[PDB]
Amino acid sequence: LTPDQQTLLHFIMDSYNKQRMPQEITNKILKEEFSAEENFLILTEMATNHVQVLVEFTKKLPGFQTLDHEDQIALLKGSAVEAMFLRSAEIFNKKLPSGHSDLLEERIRNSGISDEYITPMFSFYKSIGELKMTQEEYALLTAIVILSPDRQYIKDREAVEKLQEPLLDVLQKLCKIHQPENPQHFACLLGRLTELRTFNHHHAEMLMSWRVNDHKFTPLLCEIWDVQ
Amino acid sequence: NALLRYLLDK
Ligand SMILES: CC1(C)[C@H]2CC[C@]1(C)[C@H](OC(=O)c1ccc(O)cc1)C2
Ligand SMILES: CC1(C)[C@H]2CC[C@]1(C)[C@H](OC(=O)c1ccc(O)cc1)C2
Repeated sequence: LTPDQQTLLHFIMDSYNKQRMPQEITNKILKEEFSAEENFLILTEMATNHVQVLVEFTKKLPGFQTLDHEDQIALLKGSAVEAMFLRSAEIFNKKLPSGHSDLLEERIRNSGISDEYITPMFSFYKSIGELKMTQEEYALLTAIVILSPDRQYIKDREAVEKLQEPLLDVLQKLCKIHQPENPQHFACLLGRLTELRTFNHHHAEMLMSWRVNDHKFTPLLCEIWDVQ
Repeated sequence: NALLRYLLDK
């Protein structure tokens, strides 16, 4: 609605859309049943991808520059899993040809991840698809997640609050703009955030378990998630 | 955290 808001919305969308998800890598695993290790190597590339565009999007967020530098880091490390799963959901729902969900689930059981965690991942992917999430919502929700003022190691919550609230205000106007008949849409969105939050634990477990089974990561993946 | 610091500042 507000000019300050239309500018914010647009700056956020430009930045989110600039982030390129080359899909060669994905069409790789689609057309070929690789070996567990080689699948994992492909995952390592996808994960690296996620961190990279994460940081490229976060850099640009209006005001992110004005935060103390150790809060900058702390937001990044705290949001990476949540943001990475959101972007994964967008890719599942937009950048993959139809009718390959099961095949892709095969490929992921096979990468040394336990079913215990795969089942929740794809359910989340589908729940998002059922909301027919828009490009605005992906980008807003991503920014809202990154600028969560509730993260650990944040020296100055209020500064982060300041930057997250206008995002929240906008998102809920758009919910009402494009779905004035569904006043509850915004609340469903937030419920998807709560579900996102459960991946932090799953992710730490996915890593601790990969590591015990002799997988090696990259420096960078080790920094962001403190594997030491 | 030298690497994220590099990717944040350029
Ligand atoms: C579903 C996914 C395969 C996709 C979205 C989250 C994933 C679990 C994976 O990320 C890793 O955490 C990862 C970490 C280290 C590594 O060497 C490889 C992958 C990329
Ligand atoms: C279902 C999946 C686990 C499968 C396809 C969607 C996924 C979320 C994931 O894609 C990427 O993470 C990915 C990231 C960046 C990129 O350029 C390509 C794929 C691999």
